[PDB]
Amino acid sequence: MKLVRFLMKLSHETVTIELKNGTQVHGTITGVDVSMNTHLKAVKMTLKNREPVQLETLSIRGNNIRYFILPDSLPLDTLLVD
Amino acid sequence: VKLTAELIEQAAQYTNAVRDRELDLRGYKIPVIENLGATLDQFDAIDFSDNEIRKLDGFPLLRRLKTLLVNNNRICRIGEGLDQALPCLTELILTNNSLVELGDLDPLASLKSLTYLSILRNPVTNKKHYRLYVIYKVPQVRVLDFQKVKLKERQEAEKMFK
Amino acid sequence: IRPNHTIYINNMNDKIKKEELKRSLYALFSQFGHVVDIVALKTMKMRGQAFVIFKELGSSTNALRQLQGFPFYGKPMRIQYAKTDSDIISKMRGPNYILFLNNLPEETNEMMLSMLFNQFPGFKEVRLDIAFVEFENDGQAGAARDALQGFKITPSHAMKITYAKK
Amino acid sequence: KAHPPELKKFMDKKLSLKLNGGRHVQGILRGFDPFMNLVIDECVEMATSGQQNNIGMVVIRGNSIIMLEALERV
Amino acid sequence: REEEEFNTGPLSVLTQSVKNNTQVLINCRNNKKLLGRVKAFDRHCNMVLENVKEMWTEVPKSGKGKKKSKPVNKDRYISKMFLRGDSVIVVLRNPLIA
Amino acid sequence: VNVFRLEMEGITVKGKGCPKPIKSWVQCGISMKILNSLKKHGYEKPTPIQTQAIPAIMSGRDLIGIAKTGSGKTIAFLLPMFRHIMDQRSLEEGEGPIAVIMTPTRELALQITKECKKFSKTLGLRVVCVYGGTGISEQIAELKRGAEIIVCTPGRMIDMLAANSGRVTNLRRVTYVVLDEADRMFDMGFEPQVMRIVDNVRPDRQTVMFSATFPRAMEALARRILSKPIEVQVGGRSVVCSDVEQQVIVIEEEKKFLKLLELLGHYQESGSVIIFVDKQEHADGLLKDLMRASYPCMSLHGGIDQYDRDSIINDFKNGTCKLLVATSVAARGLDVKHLILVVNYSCPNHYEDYVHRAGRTGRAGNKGYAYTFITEDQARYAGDIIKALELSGT
Amino acid sequence: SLPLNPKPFLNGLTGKPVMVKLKWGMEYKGYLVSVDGYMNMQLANTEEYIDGALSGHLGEVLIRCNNVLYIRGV
Amino acid sequence: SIGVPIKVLHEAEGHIVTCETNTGEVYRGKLIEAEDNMNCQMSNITVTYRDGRVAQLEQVYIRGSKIRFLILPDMLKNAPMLK
Amino acid sequence: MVQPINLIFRYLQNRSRIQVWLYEQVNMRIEGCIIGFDEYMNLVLDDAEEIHSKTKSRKQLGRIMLKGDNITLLQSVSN
Amino acid sequence: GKSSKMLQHIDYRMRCILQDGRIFIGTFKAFDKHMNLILCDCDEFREKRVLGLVLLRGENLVSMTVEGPPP
RNA sequence: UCCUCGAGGAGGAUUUUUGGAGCAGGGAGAUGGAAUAGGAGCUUGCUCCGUCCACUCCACGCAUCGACCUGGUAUUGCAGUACCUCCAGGAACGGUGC
Repeated sequence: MKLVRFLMKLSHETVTIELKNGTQVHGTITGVDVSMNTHLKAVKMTLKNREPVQLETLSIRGNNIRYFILPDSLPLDTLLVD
Repeated sequence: VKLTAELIEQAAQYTNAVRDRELDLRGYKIPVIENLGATLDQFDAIDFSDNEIRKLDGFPLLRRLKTLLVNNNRICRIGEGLDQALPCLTELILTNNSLVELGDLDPLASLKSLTYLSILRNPVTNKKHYRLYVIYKVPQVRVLDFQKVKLKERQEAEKMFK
Repeated sequence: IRPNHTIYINNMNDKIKKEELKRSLYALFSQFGHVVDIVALKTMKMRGQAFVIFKELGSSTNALRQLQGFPFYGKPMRIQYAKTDSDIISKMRGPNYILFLNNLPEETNEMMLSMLFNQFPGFKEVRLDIAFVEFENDGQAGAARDALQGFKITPSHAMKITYAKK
Repeated sequence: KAHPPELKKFMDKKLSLKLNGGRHVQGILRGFDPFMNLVIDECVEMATSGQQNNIGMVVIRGNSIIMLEALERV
Repeated sequence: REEEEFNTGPLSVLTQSVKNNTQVLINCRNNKKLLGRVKAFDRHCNMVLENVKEMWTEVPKSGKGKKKSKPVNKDRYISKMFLRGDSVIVVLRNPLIA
Repeated sequence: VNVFRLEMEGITVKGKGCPKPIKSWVQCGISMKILNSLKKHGYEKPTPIQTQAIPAIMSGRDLIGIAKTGSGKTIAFLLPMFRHIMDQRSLEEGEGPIAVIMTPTRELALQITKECKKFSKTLGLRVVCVYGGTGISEQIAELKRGAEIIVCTPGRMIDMLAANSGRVTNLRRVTYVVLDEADRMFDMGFEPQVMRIVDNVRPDRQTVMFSATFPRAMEALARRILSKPIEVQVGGRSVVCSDVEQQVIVIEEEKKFLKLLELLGHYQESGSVIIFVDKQEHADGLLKDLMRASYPCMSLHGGIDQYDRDSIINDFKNGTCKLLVATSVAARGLDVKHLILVVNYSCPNHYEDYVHRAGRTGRAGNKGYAYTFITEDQARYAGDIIKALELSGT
Repeated sequence: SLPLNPKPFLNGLTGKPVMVKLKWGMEYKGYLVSVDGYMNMQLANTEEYIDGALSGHLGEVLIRCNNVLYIRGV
Repeated sequence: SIGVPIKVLHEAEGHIVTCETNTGEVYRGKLIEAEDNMNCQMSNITVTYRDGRVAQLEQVYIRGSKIRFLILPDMLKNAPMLK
Repeated sequence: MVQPINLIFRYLQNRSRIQVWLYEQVNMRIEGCIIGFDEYMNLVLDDAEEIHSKTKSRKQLGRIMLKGDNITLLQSVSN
Repeated sequence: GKSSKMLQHIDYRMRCILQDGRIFIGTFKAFDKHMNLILCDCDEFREKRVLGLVLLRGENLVSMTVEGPPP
């Protein structure tokens, strides 16, 4: 029903987030709030026509995230049960 | 009292009068400037006034370093790898130093981003045609010893020793 | 004019930019001490003038004495003491051991003598046209005797400080 | 919540409003709204060439309101 | 109230994608069309899908330079992804799984 | 096999066809509401008067119970009546109660109504709310909505029967007639009111009477209103004889032989006495100790032969043996006229053996002496001995 | 005529061939099947039109309220 | 119901501040009215935009919808803003 | 004080032709007669016409349901 | 649950990237539900621009990361 | 009211977060270049066509203000600041509307 409870239970997983400006940040999801505030640690960000930069921490808002990319070994069938 | 990581981590850091992040490292009497990797290029200015540094070298790669205060020291030689470690170095205050010859200003020509240089209160400034040699060797510098470089001084520097 | 932490320089070149002149004044004042603030305006009332407020009053006095009449951007700037106190300094604020003083003004209170002796570090006590100032340190008392020998305070008379005898 | 904007002092005063896309209008306000909607009676809009065109009483929504400058001393 | 509006309104067109396990296409604002099976949905159109194929077209964008060369189309595949309902512009359901 | 131990507990029972007393309320033939009220009230073990009155009221016969004050006679009259009302439900007719409880006082009637409401808790059965000296309109409005039991005053019941507010029909109206404090109802003051209450009643209906005291004339007056009554009091069933004097002394196990030697030496308890023992070997040792102390004594137990026991019984009957030691087998059934003294040096585990040993001496209206030595090990039988002494009047 | 609210007008437009044009310039023409209270549209046998020219048929098309600019009942 | 940056913006009313809009327009002057929805109404304001068209107006009103940032003096960053 | 909702109700009762400008689109506007309105500023225009100022053309559509999130300015015209 | 993602970076120098491509490096002091950041003595990089105490709205924020140690 | 085995215990519709965002830089000239990176006429040389920068021409794309450089010129003034004298030339930069 609510996607925020499913996104909050995806902690300690290496995922990727593509923004609306073409910047893709790949990192381990460590913190998710009700407003989809993605706080990741040891992330790598690649902007549009720029070099990738590695950061120890990153905080991306929910309104600035356009798409997400999860690994194929993620238990989406078990995490969907509330 | 050498410059270490514990001395840089315990030093005060704040905002200067030009709204830049400056760390006050004065009153330490460091004989050699080293172990600057603990700052991780988080400071825009370096306040190393009233020290005992003999050579301005041994600095790591810091792209955010734009101002360097080396006043009231005994700096007599400049390192040749200053451009590879500070590409954005624009302010260099070397007043009251131990520079005696103009040949120490030859590694200072590699800093293309340097625009403000201070070489006052030095025996190298008392030599003949020191300002013309500093204008000819460093054309990127616009302000030398709190004086704006004019076109006539550039023409006089380009005429002699061509 | 009493010495303060803020030194005001005037008769400078007003054709340069405000930020470049402020950076040049900060680079000039960094050789004498830590510059806490730099007040520089370019309006019709404050044209061609600026001021630097430092942490210590001795560094500001040395910068006013050394750079008196120094050529700054083609024009020799004149440095002097500030009339009032700075706002940042007001926000941040709120041989022998005994020295003999002669030809002291009788209208000066103990607070003015304490503010005059505050250039040296903390002393033991003060005694009040003759006065006796005793410091806790010998080197601080020697520096206070060497500094107050002909100081510029109450210029109608001349103050003389000498070391006490046994 | 839902506090109305402080538009009581700018009532019946000739002000110039800026709208998105680079639009400029000038007119007298005739009311207020909690959704930042302004009614400008006898409004005149500035064209691209510089000529003013009178559009009469218009209604400007708060979604495209950029800046409103009062041309009269209040 | 909410379940009847979700099973009788436009969201039922999403609910036919997860119940019958059909493939639908989503055209986004970045000129990209992703065809896939909708696995999880919500009220804010948060679509978590699996086995998606995203196709678009790109220009060289001053790649080499001198005044004669054309853009080209491209496509890629993702195992599992999740897209928010803000960037979803068009959603088309078509019998393409059969 | 312990059915005699419930009757020996001290509960005089009289009548023909009396049912067995129940051990607990869970196996007494009660309904779920009565068991729920007994569990909510905190009753872990039922009263013996209640255990004697509840099967007699559940069987449908008339019962007359007498006990001490505060023994739970109201609960013993309310619980089997509510159990029979819940198990055998009938149609609640207009102005007709299923039970009639007679109380001599208004406060006692209010307490009986409160006990009936507590026994019928968490149910739709509301019995009565009426008392003397109050408004009759509120009582008539409370009784007109439905009345299961009728617990009130005889004067208020006569006023309700005279004004056609409450009466007993002929075919099927009430099945139980309760009478609380029947000693006051059978007196000269409440005689015609109780007579008019018992005359206008159903023929097929049980009559229950409970009181703290019961004279002979009041019991003879109350027995005429009931049909084949069952009496239940304390104590008569398996009780000690009142003609034999019972004495209990607190002594040790080793001091019992010294007390018996002092009673045989100083007092006249050596000749013509029967001494009860615990075992046969202890009885033989006591007989050998009595024979070694220059006293003629005989013994009769299971370890000896039948001919030797018959010779010992003949010597005790003729007068050849002064004392006769015997086990618990010779305590009951033995009828010897020479047995005047009964010395119980070893206390038995059951009170029936002690009652048989006390009743063996001083029978057929004659007097007798019974002296028992109570030790610290027989702590469980001390309450039974105290109950037997209270029932026999010792 | 009588002032009609847009919600019964959207409820009564179901089953009729309409065309919804978005802010990007593209339009979808088809029979309106579902219209909820959040101004969302779901149509069947939709055809795409761009710059006055037809693109192709898609079938059941779902358009949200954040992208749809206008709708016209044909 | 009231935020701490909203309280800091409401407490800074009456000082020489500036508000830079999303289009680049910087309205500078004394903040006369500051509501909870970032509505900045200033008197004797000055327009210095990213376009650079610097002018002086008697009164200006910028809403919080197109407001990008606000430059305030550092007189209220010490107390009671220290948490 | 004149409310905008009261002005919209008076314009719907008068049945006058009004022109609506779009948000971030100055080249094309709409024009028509508003019949009804709602709380979300949804206009129902009868015999509406899209006027393009760049091409100087007018394309009629008919009954149009314009949302209030796109209409930035609305003025009254005499035509 | 704990909501300690914004409280751990309090009183620290962070660099927030805007939507138009600007970067504001300042000391984050407080926040709110609308992600309103108050950066005292912040620098604007894209060149250096002296700004100071800049109160940027949460609608123009994209990403934020740690810059260095607290002063 | 709950637990234990009838009982016991106690919030996608105007100012913030489900986005009104995406895309392209005017035209011409036997102009010039793809060291290692286009295809075809199946290397190399040549010819043709859907990607930039430099200069020239039409319509220095246009007008605006801010920052900035040269020369001349005025102000000598004690303050906590969007920015600060004026004239003329050049236009390397920013954004606004067409």
